[PDB]
Amino acid sequence: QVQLVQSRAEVKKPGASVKVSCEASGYNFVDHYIHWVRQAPGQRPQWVGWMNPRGGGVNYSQRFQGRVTMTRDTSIDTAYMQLNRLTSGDTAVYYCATQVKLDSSAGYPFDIWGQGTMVTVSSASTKGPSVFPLAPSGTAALGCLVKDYFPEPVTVSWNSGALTSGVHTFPAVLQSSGLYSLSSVVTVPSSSLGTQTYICNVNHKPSNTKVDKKVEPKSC
Amino acid sequence: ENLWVTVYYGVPVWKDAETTLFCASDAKAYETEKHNVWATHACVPTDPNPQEIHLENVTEEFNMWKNNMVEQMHTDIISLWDQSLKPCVKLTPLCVTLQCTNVTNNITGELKNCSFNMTTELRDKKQKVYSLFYRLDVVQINSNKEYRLINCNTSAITQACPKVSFEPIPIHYCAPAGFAILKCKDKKFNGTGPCPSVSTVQCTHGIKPVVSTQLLLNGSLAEEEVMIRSENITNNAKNILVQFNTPVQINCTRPNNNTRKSIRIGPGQAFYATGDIIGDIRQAHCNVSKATWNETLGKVVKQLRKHFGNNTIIRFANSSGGDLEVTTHSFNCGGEFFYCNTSGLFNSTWISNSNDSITLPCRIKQIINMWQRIGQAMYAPPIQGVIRCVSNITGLILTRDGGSTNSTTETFRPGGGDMRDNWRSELYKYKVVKIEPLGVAPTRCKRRVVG
Amino acid sequence: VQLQESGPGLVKPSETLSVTCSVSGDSMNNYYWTWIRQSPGKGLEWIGYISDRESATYNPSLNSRVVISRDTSKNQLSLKLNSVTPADTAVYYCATARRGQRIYGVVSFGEFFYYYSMDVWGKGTTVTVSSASTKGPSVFPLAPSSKTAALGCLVKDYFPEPVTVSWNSGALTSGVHTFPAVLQSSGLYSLSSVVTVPSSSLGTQTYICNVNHKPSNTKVDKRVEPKSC
Amino acid sequence: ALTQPRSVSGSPGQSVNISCTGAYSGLGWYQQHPGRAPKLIIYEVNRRPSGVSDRFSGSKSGNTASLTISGLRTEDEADYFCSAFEYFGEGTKLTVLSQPKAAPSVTLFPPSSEELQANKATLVCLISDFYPGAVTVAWKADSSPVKAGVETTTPSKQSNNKYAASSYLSLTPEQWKSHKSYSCQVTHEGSTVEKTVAPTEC
Amino acid sequence: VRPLSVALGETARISCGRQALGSRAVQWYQHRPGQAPILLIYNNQDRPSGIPERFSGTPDINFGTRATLTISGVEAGDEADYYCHMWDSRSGFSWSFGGATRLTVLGQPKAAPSVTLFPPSSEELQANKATLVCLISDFYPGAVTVAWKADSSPVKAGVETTTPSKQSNNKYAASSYLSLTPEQWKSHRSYSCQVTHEGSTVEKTVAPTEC
Amino acid sequence: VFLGFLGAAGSTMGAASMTLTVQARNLLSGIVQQQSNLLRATVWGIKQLQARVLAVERYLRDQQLLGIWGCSGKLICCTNVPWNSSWSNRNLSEIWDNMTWLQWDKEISNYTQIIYGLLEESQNQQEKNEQDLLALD
Ligand SMILES: *[C@@H]1O[C@H](CO)[C@@H](O[C@@H]2O[C@H](CO)[C@@H](O[C@@H]3O[C@H](CO[C@H]4O[C@H](CO)[C@@H](O)[C@H](O)[C@@H]4O[C@@H]4O[C@H](CO)[C@@H](O[C@@H]5O[C@H](CO)[C@H](O)[C@H](O)[C@H]5O)[C@H](O)[C@H]4NC(C)=O)[C@@H](O)[C@H](O[C@H]4O[C@H](CO)[C@@H](O)[C@H](O)[C@@H]4O)[C@@H]3O)[C@H](O)[C@H]2NC(C)=O)[C@H](O)[C@H]1NC(C)=O
Ligand SMILES: *[C@@H]1O[C@H](CO)[C@@H](O[C@@H]2O[C@H](CO)[C@@H](O[C@@H]3O[C@H](CO[C@H]4O[C@H](CO[C@H]5O[C@H](CO)[C@@H](O)[C@H](O)[C@@H]5O)[C@@H](O)[C@H](O[C@H]5O[C@H](CO)[C@@H](O)[C@H](O)[C@@H]5O)[C@@H]4O)[C@@H](O)[C@H](O[C@H]4O[C@H](CO)[C@@H](O)[C@H](O)[C@@H]4O)[C@@H]3O)[C@H](O)[C@H]2NC(C)=O)[C@H](O)[C@H]1NC(C)=O
Ligand SMILES: *[C@@H]1O[C@H](CO)[C@@H](O[C@@H]2O[C@H](CO)[C@@H](O[C@@H]3O[C@H](CO[C@H]4O[C@H](CO)[C@@H](O[C@@H]5O[C@H](CO)[C@@H](O)[C@H](O)[C@@H]5O)[C@H](O)[C@@H]4O)[C@@H](O)[C@H](O[C@H]4O[C@H](CO)[C@@H](O)[C@H](O)[C@@H]4O)[C@@H]3O)[C@H](O)[C@H]2NC(C)=O)[C@H](O)[C@H]1NC(C)=O
Ligand SMILES: *[C@@H]1O[C@H](CO)[C@@H](O[C@@H]2O[C@H](CO)[C@@H](O[C@@H]3O[C@H](CO[C@H]4O[C@H](CO[C@H]5O[C@H](CO[C@H]6O[C@H](CO)[C@@H](O)[C@H](O)[C@@H]6O)[C@@H](O)[C@H](O)[C@@H]5O)[C@@H](O)[C@H](O)[C@@H]4O)[C@@H](O)[C@H](O)[C@@H]3O)[C@H](O)[C@H]2NC(C)=O)[C@H](O)[C@H]1NC(C)=O
Ligand SMILES: *[C@@H]1O[C@H](CO)[C@@H](O[C@@H]2O[C@H](CO)[C@@H](O[C@@H]3O[C@H](CO[C@H]4O[C@H](CO)[C@@H](O)[C@H](O)[C@@H]4O)[C@@H](O)[C@H](O[C@H]4O[C@H](CO)[C@@H](O)[C@H](O)[C@@H]4O)[C@@H]3O)[C@H](O)[C@H]2NC(C)=O)[C@H](O)[C@H]1NC(C)=O
Ligand SMILES: *[C@@H]1O[C@H](CO[C@@H]2O[C@@H](C)[C@@H](O)[C@@H](O)[C@@H]2O)[C@@H](O[C@@H]2O[C@H](CO)[C@@H](O[C@@H]3O[C@H](CO)[C@@H](O)[C@H](O)[C@@H]3O)[C@H](O)[C@H]2NC(C)=O)[C@H](O)[C@H]1NC(C)=O
Ligand SMILES: *[C@@H]1O[C@H](CO)[C@@H](O[C@@H]2O[C@H](CO)[C@@H](O[C@@H]3O[C@H](CO)[C@@H](O)[C@H](O)[C@@H]3O)[C@H](O)[C@H]2NC(C)=O)[C@H](O)[C@H]1NC(C)=O
Ligand SMILES: *[C@@H]1O[C@H](CO)[C@@H](O[C@@H]2O[C@H](CO)[C@@H](O[C@@H]3O[C@H](CO)[C@@H](O)[C@H](O)[C@@H]3O)[C@H](O)[C@H]2NC(C)=O)[C@H](O)[C@H]1NC(C)=O
Ligand SMILES: *[C@@H]1O[C@H](CO)[C@@H](O[C@@H]2O[C@H](CO)[C@@H](O)[C@H](O)[C@H]2NC(C)=O)[C@H](O)[C@H]1NC(C)=O
Ligand SMILES: *[C@@H]1O[C@H](CO[C@@H]2O[C@@H](C)[C@@H](O)[C@@H](O)[C@@H]2O)[C@@H](O)[C@H](O)[C@H]1NC(C)=O
Ligand SMILES: *[C@@H]1O[C@H](CO)[C@@H](O)[C@H](O)[C@H]1NC(C)=O
Ligand SMILES: *[C@@H]1O[C@H](CO)[C@@H](O)[C@H](O)[C@H]1NC(C)=O
Repeated sequence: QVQLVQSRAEVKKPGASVKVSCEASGYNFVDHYIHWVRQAPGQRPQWVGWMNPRGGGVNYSQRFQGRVTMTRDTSIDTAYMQLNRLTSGDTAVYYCATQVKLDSSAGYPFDIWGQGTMVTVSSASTKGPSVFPLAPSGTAALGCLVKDYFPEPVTVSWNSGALTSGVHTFPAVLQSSGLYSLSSVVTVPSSSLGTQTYICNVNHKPSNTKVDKKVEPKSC
Repeated sequence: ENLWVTVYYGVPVWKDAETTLFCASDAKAYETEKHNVWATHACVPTDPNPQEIHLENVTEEFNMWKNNMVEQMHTDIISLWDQSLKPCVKLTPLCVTLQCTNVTNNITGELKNCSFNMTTELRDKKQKVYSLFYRLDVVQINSNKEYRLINCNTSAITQACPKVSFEPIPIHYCAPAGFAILKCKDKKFNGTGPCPSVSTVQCTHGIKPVVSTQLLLNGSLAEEEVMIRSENITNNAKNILVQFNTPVQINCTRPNNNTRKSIRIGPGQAFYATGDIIGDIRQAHCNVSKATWNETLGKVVKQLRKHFGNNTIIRFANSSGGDLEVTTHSFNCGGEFFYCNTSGLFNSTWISNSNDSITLPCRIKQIINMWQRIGQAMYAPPIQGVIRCVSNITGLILTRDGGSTNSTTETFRPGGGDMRDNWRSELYKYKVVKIEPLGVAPTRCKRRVVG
Repeated sequence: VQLQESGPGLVKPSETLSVTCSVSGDSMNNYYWTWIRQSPGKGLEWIGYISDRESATYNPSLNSRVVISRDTSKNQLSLKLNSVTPADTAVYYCATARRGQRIYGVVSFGEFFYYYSMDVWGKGTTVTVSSASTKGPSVFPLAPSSKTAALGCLVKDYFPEPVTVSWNSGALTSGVHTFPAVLQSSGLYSLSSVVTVPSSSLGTQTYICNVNHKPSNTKVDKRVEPKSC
Repeated sequence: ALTQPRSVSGSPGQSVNISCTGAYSGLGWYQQHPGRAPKLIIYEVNRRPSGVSDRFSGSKSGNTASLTISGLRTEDEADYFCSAFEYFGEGTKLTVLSQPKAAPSVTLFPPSSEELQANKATLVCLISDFYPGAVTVAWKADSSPVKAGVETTTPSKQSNNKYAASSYLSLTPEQWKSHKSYSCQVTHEGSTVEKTVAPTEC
Repeated sequence: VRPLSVALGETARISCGRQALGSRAVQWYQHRPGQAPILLIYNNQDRPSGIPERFSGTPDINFGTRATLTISGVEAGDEADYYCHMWDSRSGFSWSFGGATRLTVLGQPKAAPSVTLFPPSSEELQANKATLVCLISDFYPGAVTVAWKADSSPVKAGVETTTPSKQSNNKYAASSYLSLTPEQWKSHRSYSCQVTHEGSTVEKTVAPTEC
Repeated sequence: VFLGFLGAAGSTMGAASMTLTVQARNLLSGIVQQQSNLLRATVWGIKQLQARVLAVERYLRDQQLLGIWGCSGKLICCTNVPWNSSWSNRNLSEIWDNMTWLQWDKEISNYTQIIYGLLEESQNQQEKNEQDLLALD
């Protein structure tokens, strides 16, 4: 009881529209307003609107009027919102909420919250990962760099699954173009440089992609 | 030096109470028909002269948004509709597949000539009839084409008996003994708070229950400056209620000379279909003098900057949401239900430093689900002849926009989804209290000793 | 502002009928323009119009067979009708139209309609649709009694109507009386023209009948002379 | 214009001092844990919502609100926010120091040979085993500021609850063979290290 | 078509063939067969320059008022076809001119026909064909009987006869043709043409031997 | 001059205690204002009836208190319950002059029940019994 649930996360591209549901239950949906808020992973939350079911009426933050459209389906105790003219600049986490169990009839602020719907807007057209090693030279470090692949995740390994210790991998930065990019590193004894061989592998299902990289031992 | 408590009966002490209030209407009995929806058979006749009694030195708090009287009239009006709808013709059989075609080929078509089978008086016999239906009441289903009424998938429907009238007449409200109604006589009355000038009345003023949207009609006005009353002005979620100081004029017409078709659909039951239009087919509209409307907006932005800064950009825009009944100045006029595009009004920009009357296109429905109510829908029967009713605009209901670029400029569009908001427009000046005639105070008076 | 139509007078079925109207007394741009026909034994039929702005509208009853244009150079309006049938035999009239707007409601919404009044009319042009070939007429003199007297010319066995006849090339106008043509059993036409003249001009004044049959382009000049007695 | 502090130092059993200045500010106070579902802590400015802990209360002014906490925990490590009707303050990441400080283990990598052959040269600097979750990356080829080709991540939670980050200086096979040795300077808690790479190895 | 008859001098009143629904705009046209049409009244009541004030149309003053043409002082010359071009706001574009009211004016002076009969021309007999030509003018009414005789016996071979038609003077004219052979022409003593009109007969005669 | 009903509700307490007949009149009627009205013969009926019951129900509870306090016939009666001064410390001048029954009833909103218990226990439970043993002679 008294809870919000939202539609599934989506990824849409520029221009396109997007409709997100927010199914509400545990309280008589009709009486209370319903506002919608947007958080970017990395800026504040930006209020957008509100819509009483009793009348279905709205008003939208001027940064947002026109592009947005909020709709209800009281037959089912549910609201919606549709955002058109999608640009990459509007990718963010979108939460629905209302004030019900307070004692403040002034409509504000909001306490009851949908978990949220994450919406990624990016022209994440299909682009192929290019994998490049990182050479060695006490101890010596060697790694591999996976670059320029359309949506995550990739999977990287070493020595056909027989070399697992001393390694550390770092999170993929969405490169500003719409290409993810990550890399790996393993620390080996410099006494095995020139004799022992060390190899890296990479995987990416979205395009049925598979890249390897041989690294013969440099004498160092 | 001997202090004794002493009892006083009939002392001027009262307390705030929520109680069962009563109706009041002029004892005008113009029956000479069978109409009258609001005053009914026996709403109690009004006092010839009301005894509005001023109370010296007395200062009382009013709060129209936490008022129990509004949240009472609203429910008071509701029960009367159902009570007037119950004995009337239920249109369960009008949900047949409707075969409808467009009227006009001199297109310069929002209305349909609709043929359908129906039930006759004999249970076994069926009839093919035609009726005219406005576009809003009907929907298409899949060659012909085939159609249905909009309500058939939401609720059942019942037709208002033709005898009943939808005209709001002023209705007062009187309190039982032991209770009292307090009436604020403050012209500059803020939305809420203490009213320095208070009179007491047995009954409220004639409140015309005009059910209307985006604009209050045939109401009570405001003295001096136009009045802005909100529960919280700075809060968008709480509406902003506006009361005018000068009434403007509105002429509303449905310009087609319509006709009523009595179709018998059973023993006693009789459906009133829309017959062929006679004369031109013209769309409903309302004019308001454009000059007067520019005047009225000035008094508004003047009372507005007293709450928004001497300088800020205050513009007006049209409604941007809601049902069809909230997007339009919805109202009833003469028995047909009008829904009017208000964009020509809320179109200007204000910088806070002939008539040429604006015309509003109006659509019309006969199937209505009023009071944001799902369930019993109503068929308003067609009104024979042309319609023209004159209404004053005695108020407005507005609403502001959420967070913009530092509030650079502030924007106002209409809408009033709750109906009580219309009642607050006539009830801000009243409040309910209960009488406490028992007071205790210390005096030197002692009763004669028993011993 | 005066208009005179001209056409082929006869086209065979499935061919194209072309009629034009020459304008005198005024230009073409200040009026809406229109064509109408009258078939023998049936009433008037409205064909279509072309406005000031060269925008043309045609009656849908005609199955898209019509082209109207304003050849503004010759001050001519043109009409061509393809896929003709014998059912198209009629008199074709050109006319100007004055456009009216009758307001019965609000202009901003559009509660008005346009209508047309035809204020200046042409003379008409007769066209027969038949596969039969034209035949130029034979003209014979009808001599006056020798004993006032009436004389004329007989225009025999022609096809189709009409024929123009003048007397002394237009110079003899008082007392001329031409008759409606007879349709013979052979399906050929004949008509007659008579002029009543003073008995005392005979033998000295030459009376020559000028016959113009545009469809077969037969123009015959026929002397009518007095009886030898 | 609605504003509040950005970061606040803290530790268990302590108290944290935060602010928010603005008209009608401190209408409510929220807590977003990394991920989803922000949650109201106190409505108005001093209203224990029915159903929260008692050690929560808030003060304010004519334009400046202030949220107050006693007996800090690691359970209150999240981002905290100031509500103003329509407008929402910037955002304070409250840190509750439960781990000791850790200096970054920095390893800078030059571009590989099969990366130089496809018309590419990416410098790979990996920043690991630091706490709290923060490292500043400053790329300077020959100590001159390079403001071209810089990709930075955000601090990610390792297995050891220390934090990791990585940075990418996108260079060309022509840019990789121009300067003497590209020096990536990782600032940690003020301290700055200098790890350098060149096309001639160790 | 719809026929109507009126006596000279009376006021004729013509109803539209089609009835108006709603707001109307009516133009009236007069056509006598063989002429271009003339606009009599437009926009219901308005009369173009050149039209007598004897003619009036019905103004559209609120609805119900059937469109009517009023003709004061009916003349012989008003015998014509009348068209009501009905335009209204509900019927769409009015492509149809409506039915014609064919106006007959009765009461015109009877006028006996003037008749002239011509024998074959000297040029035609040379071409071996003989046709008799009978021309009839100035009569009213139009009912007329045309018969041919050879000597004094009826003939029905080769006889071709026209429909009577109005002259500019509003009386009627007609003609009759008898197609023969020269052998018929010279072998007979004479031929006669007989024109019967309102109970009276005009008869002329020709002969191969006459001057 | 006679002006109406409750005019002195905001005046000082001494002045208001004088016009108790006027307030006594309007507590029940009621039937001058609304018998039914059964002169002509729904929702208004229910409201009316609920209003009439609420009026006599409130009125009879107040007259009930005066009966067991021996004040049935009177508009003003004095008692034996001493004013324990802790109830209000204002002297006989601050209470009755430059204060309304309202600001007094607000100040006295407490101890009202204690006084009621003292009013029902202290006198009328003893006074009526002493009257029976007294009239025996
Ligand atoms: C619409 O909705 C919004 C919010 O949703 C409403 O905004 C809020 O309304 C509240 C009323 O419901 C109001 O609450 C009052 O707060 C005052 C604050 O005063 C002091 O309170 C604290 C003590 O408990 C102090 O700690 C504070 O620091 C504060 O100090 C002073 O506050 C002044 C307020 O602006 C500030 O500026 C002064 O403003 C005045 C007015 O304009 C003059 O200019 C003056 O010259 C200015 O200096 C001072 O700088 C500041 N001073 C210092 C040293 O900090 C509170 O006092 C009050 O409490 C009343 O009752 C108590 C007893 O219970 C009594 O002791 C008090 O004296 C007082 O009488 C209220 O609780 C909120 O402040 C306000 N804002 C916020 C953010 O919540 C709108 O009002 C709603 N609109 C409508 C139409 O309803
Ligand atoms: C909207 O459209 C309506 C429909 O047209 C229109 O109302 C009509 O307006 C016309 C205008 O011409 C009125 O016509 C007048 O009729 C007078 C006599 O009224 C009798 O006749 C009515 C119709 O007559 C026809 O039908 C009957 C039935 O078969 C037949 O006998 C007749 O011969 C004729 O063909 C008839 O309907 C009417 O009955 C009414 O009352 C009964 C009461 O129970 C009710 O049952 C009916 O339904 C109806 O309501 C009655 O029997 C006639 O005398 C008059 O001429 C004089 O009138 C005035 C008198 O004041 C004089 O000033 C004037 O100069 C003439 O001397 C005229 O012909 C017609 O009556 C109206 N409609 C009805 C139903 O009555 C509206 O005006 C339109 N509104 C707009 C456009 O805004
Ligand atoms: C919505 O749709 C409805 C559809 O019903 C529209 O209403 C309809 O409107 C039409 C048009 O006016 C109307 O038809 C007229 O009918 C008249 C009667 O003639 C017909 O009907 C008779 C029966 O009434 C038939 O039987 C004959 O009756 C004779 C006695 O009158 C009898 O002697 C004979 O032996 C027969 O038994 C008859 O055969 C014929 O079908 C007509 O006078 C009228 O005239 C005009 O239209 C027609 C169509 O071309 C022409 O032929 C005619 O010469 C003239 O120009 C109409 O035909 C129909 O009854 C009516 N229907 C209803 C149910 O009222 C309505 O307009 C639409 N619009 C709106 C807004 O609702
Ligand atoms: C709310 O407000 C609206 C808006 O005002 C009101 O709407 C009016 O409603 C009324 C009643 O229903 C309507 O009244 C009708 O109006 C028409 C027209 O009247 C006007 O025009 C005539 C025209 O005469 C002059 O102009 C002509 C133009 O000539 C040329 O026209 C054509 C242009 O293309 C062309 O094709 C022609 O061939 C021609 O060359 C001249 O020829 C003529 O000689 C004049 O100079 C005037 O006579 C009038 O005075 C008036 O100006 C009338 O025909 C009807 O009788 C009727 O009166 C009115 O039209 C609506 N207004 C508008 C703007 O349309 C509502 O009524 C209001 N409602 C409420 C409840 O208040
Ligand atoms: C309720 O009212 C509705 C109309 O609003 C009526 O619905 C119609 O139902 C009938 C069924 O009786 C449909 O009628 C037609 O059925 C025909 C079958 O043949 C009939 O005619 C022959 C003639 O020799 C008889 O032998 C035979 O027994 C049948 O009587 C089809 O031929 C029809 O198709 C024709 O019409 C449609 C459009 O209507 C065209 O698309 C076709 O090309 C063809 O021209 C049709 O199927 C009829 O379709 C229904 N009406 C409509 C508008 O669709 C009900 O009868 C009435 N009463 C009820 C429901 O009780
Ligand atoms: C309350 O309002 C009263 C006036 O209202 C009247 O009196 C109340 C007691 C109520 O019963 C009301 O219903 C009633 O209408 C104010 O009272 C005024 O007080 C002044 C003293 O400050 C009086 O002045 C005196 O008048 C006499 C008569 O000539 C002189 O001899 C005196 O020397 C002195 O001038 C005044 O008459 C009196 N009345 C009016 C109408 O003002 C009162 O101030 C106010 N507030 C309270 C009682 O707290
Ligand atoms: C008779 O009425 C029907 C509706 O019941 C008409 O059908 C409508 O056809 C139009 C044109 O294809 C559809 O498009 C619409 O055009 C308008 C005008 O620009 C525009 O404002 C709309 O937004 C829409 O794009 C329209 O969708 C369709 N009606 C419905 C309900 O879908 C029909 O044209 C009418 N006339 C006949 C049948 O002669
Ligand atoms: C608000 O005020 C206007 C102004 O009066 C109201 O218009 C009134 O509407 C009623 C109902 O149509 C009219 O009363 C009736 O008129 C008919 C004839 O139309 C008559 O036969 C009846 O006896 C009855 O009097 C009234 O004329 C009309 N007022 C004016 C000035 O025309 C309007 O209805 C009011 N209410 C609402 C909800 O708008
Ligand atoms: C609505 O507006 C009309 C304007 O016509 C008001 O009617 C006027 O009322 C005043 C005072 O009652 C009179 O002095 C005028 O003479 C009235 N105007 C007339 C008769 O044309 C009316 O008061 C307004 N209010 C309501 C509730 O109807
Ligand atoms: C006067 O009354 C004061 C208020 O206390 C009240 O009376 C006592 C008997 C209890 O019932 C208590 O709960 C009430 O709130 C006393 O504090 C005071 O001592 C009393 N003094 C005298 C002299 O009666
Ligand atoms: C309403 O009350 C508030 C509270 O002081 C005040 O700021 C505002 O100006 C008041 N408005 C009016 C019209 O009294
Ligand atoms: C706003 O204007 C009003 C009225 O003209 C005036 O009383 C006031 O001083 C002005 N205030 C400011 C801040 O401009």
